[PDB]
Order: sequence, then C-alpha cells, then structure tokens
Amino acid sequence: GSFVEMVDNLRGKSGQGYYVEMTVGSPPQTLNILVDTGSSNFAVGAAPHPFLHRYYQRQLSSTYRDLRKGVYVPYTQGKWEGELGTDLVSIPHGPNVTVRANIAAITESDKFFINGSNWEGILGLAYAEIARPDDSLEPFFDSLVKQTHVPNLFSLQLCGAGGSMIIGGIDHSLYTGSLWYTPIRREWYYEVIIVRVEINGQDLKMDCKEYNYDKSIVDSGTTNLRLPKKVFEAAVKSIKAASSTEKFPDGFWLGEQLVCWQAGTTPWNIFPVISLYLMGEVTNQSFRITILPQQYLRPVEDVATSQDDCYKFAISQSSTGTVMGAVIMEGFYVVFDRARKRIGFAVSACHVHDEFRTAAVEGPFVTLDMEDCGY
Ligand SMILES: CC#Cc1cncc(-c2cccc([C@@]3(c4cc(C)c(=O)n(CC)c4)N=C(N)c4c(F)cccc43)c2)c1
Repeated sequence: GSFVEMVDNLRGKSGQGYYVEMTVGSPPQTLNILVDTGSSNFAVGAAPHPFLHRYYQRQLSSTYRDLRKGVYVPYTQGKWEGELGTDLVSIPHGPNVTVRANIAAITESDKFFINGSNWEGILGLAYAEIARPDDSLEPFFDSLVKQTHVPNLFSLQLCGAGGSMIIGGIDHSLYTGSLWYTPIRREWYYEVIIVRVEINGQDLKMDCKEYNYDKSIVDSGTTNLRLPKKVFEAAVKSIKAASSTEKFPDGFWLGEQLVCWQAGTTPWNIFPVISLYLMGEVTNQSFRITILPQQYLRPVEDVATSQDDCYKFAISQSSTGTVMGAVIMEGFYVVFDRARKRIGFAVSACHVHDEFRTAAVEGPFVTLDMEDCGY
C-alpha cells in the first residue's frame, strides 16, 4: 500500500466529480466513490436508481451492523435519505488496511446521483462538525486514523481532461517547487482565508473580509470557483474588460450557456489570470495561487458539438461564501494536513500552462496594513 501504488487512483472530471474505488461489506462489494472534502458523511447508494450501475446490498454483507437510526438530508440543490449502519471498508488502491466505518445507506434521493458520473456514493472527508444527522457520527477519515497507524493527512492531485489521493503522506513526485501552507481556520469544512484577489495583476481593492463572507472553503465536491455576490460581480466585470475583443451572452457569464470556438482555436490569451492570495502561517504574510483560463473555462465534452471546443464559465455566484472547487484544485497538489491544521498548495505534475503562462504557487507576500480577513 505504498504511495507509488496510490498514484493514479482517481478517475473522473471537474464537472461530474473525481472518484476512488472502495469496497464495503464482506465479501467486499466494489463501488466507485466521489472524493468530497466539502461533506463529512460516507453515504452510498443502497437501493436501485436509474443513474446507478450498482449499489450497496447490505443483506449480502455478513459484517453489516444496523444502527437503527435514519438520516434525512435536504439541501439547496436536492436531497438524500437513508439508514445508518457500520461495515468493513477498504480502499484497494489506497492504504493497505480495512477499517470499520459508519455508512449511510441511501434508500431515496432527489438530484443527488449524476447520470454518467460513474460513482455510486460519496466519501465525505471534512470534519464531524458538519456530519449528518449530527457531530456524533464519526466520519470515515477519523475512523481510519483511530483504527490504523495512518498519519492524519491526505493529499489530492486532481488532473484535468484523472488524479491521485495519497492518504497518510506527501508524494513529492506529484509536485514541483515549494509547498505553501494556509491555516485551517475552523475544523468543520476545510475553512481557509483569502486575503487578496487580483485579476491580471489588478487588485479587486475590497475589504478582505468580503472574500470570506461568510466562510471560504476547499471543496473537491464542488466543480466551480464560487464567490460571494460582491466579489463575483467585480470578478466578472474585470474578466469582461480583459476579454473585451469578444463579447459573450449574459447566459455565458451566468454559467447557463456554452461558449464555442472552432476546434483548437480557443483564444486563451484574451482571458486574464486570477490570483487568489491565501493567509500564510505567519502574521500578515500570504502566498498566491494563480488560476489560468484553462482552469476557469471548463470544457464540455459532447460528440455533437465536437467540430468545436465548447466551454462553461466555471466561476459562479454564491450566497454561502467562497468555494474553491475542483477547477481551482486542478493543476495543484493539495495537502489536507489535518495533523497540523493546515492546507498546503504546490504546482502539480499535471498543472496547467501554455507557452506564455503557467499556474503557480508563489510567495511570500507582505501586507502591513492588514485587519483580520476572517468573517
Ligand atoms: C468536483 C465535483 C463534483 C460534483 C459533481 N456533481 C455532483 C456532486 C455532488 C453530488 C451530491 C452531493 C454533493 C455534496 C453533498 C454531499 C453529501 C454527502 C451531503 O450530505 N450533502 C449535503 C450536506 C452535500 N458535496 C458537496 N461538496 C456539495 C456542495 F458543495 C453543494 C451541494 C451538494 C454537495 C455533491 C459533486
């Protein structure tokens, strides 16, 4: 179960999710599971559904234990409902271990499962504070650390059109340059602090608390870079100005319409780079991660539109704070250092670049005239 054996253990894409193979029950039942740093339940399809190729069959598992407790989870975009239980879980291309973990067996759901996503469940990697029905339900990663010798750290190398999830350590072959750390503000979501935002080197000039209204998180279970209204509007106005040689419909900027160019002609150069400055481990020091248009213009693979390269604008408005989703994580090696309450970023081996620009992790930056950016 070495790190080299864990490399390339993920499949999928930013739009439908990145997933890892796992087994549940005895004899083991293989399932594809979405790697989700934005939730804390290990929730798996346990009943037939039109979008599921397979599902967890508890009756076939001699090791299943029923907790006699239901779980009901409505959220803005949909819902899932299920039964809580425990069973044996393993990650075949992960650590060489088997643990007993809580499993929420999904019996009913609405707009939860995605057609052609190729996953049957979700591995919620965030903390117990946000687990459903409450924080008494121990998340999977917590059970793994308690029951094995596994160091309290995992890292994600998401690669654009799979990637790697290394549990227990840092795989140096997955990144170049320096690894810059941002503190985990609170252990609920992987909450962080953005101190500055620039669009093509031009500062958005907002009070830094605006960037974190009401929180900022690192979420591998969200596709887009999601920004609070005020920040979102300034970003769009700034991107529109930088790209003014071409005019796109309002629907493109709203993320409801594709923009298409003849195959291979995408004018990358007309789109600016976005720099997100994250709080450093030292007072008023920060580092920046730079996002190229290859990251924020998400390609939409469709045989029917294939004479063209078509894209969705992968930056959208949020009313629940900033979400640094998969389009942000792609091309970075992201270390979820739970042991040291910090998140590391470095340029990935699968990073984005063209012949003019490259995604980067750079620092340090100093800001003497700073307030706390935390909301
Ligand atoms: C990259 C990527 C991705 C991706 C693409 N399509 C669907 C999903 C998805 C499907 C179902 C549920 C969730 C989702 C999620 C997962 C679980 C287990 C859960 O209990 N909830 C509700 C609290 C939400 N995980 C999130 N991080 C998230 C989010 F920020 C906003 C809405 C929904 C979610 C996410 C993820």
